[PDB]
Amino acid sequence: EQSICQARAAVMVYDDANKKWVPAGGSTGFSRVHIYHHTGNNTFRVVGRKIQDHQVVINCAIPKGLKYNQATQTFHQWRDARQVYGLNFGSKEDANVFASAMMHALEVL
Ligand SMILES: CC(=O)N[C@@H](Cc1ccccc1Cl)C(=O)N1CCC[C@]12C=C[C@@H]1CC[C@@H](C(=O)N3CC[C@@H]4C=C[C@H]5CC[C@H](C(=O)O)N5C(=O)[C@H]43)N1C2=O
Repeated sequence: EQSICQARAAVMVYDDANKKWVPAGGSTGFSRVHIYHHTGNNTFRVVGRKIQDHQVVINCAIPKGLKYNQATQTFHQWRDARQVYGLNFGSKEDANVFASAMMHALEVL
């Protein structure tokens, strides 16, 4: 598996019951978020690790046809059959790096 981008973001998951964003993995803070490319079957996953303690806070597939929503220049989100994910980027450049790679992945799936 090959990293096609690295971006700084606080990884959030939406608490449907309480209608509130909560930190992925339970601990507030920024992570290094990759998109990893598995070339063997041309699959991509979002994998993010907290800068402080290396905890994996997100590890989710990127399916063909995903709707990736750029709500703001620093807050992007998407949904799967179970959860809603949100990335609160540390900078506009980080959001741009990540969005570029996500859009690339969705084009070649
Ligand atoms: C129908 C639907 O699911 N729509 C999604 C967006 C979306 C559109 C298209 C494809 C996928 C997605 Cl996830 C949607 O809007 N969702 C699902 C999570 C809850 C939310 C529905 C309503 C609210 C409106 C506010 C927005 C939201 O949560 N925002 C806007 C960007 C803003 C930026 C940062 C974060 C953290 C600070 C603040 C907060 O949560 O207090 N916040 C937000 O308020 C974020 N919201 C959402 O993101």
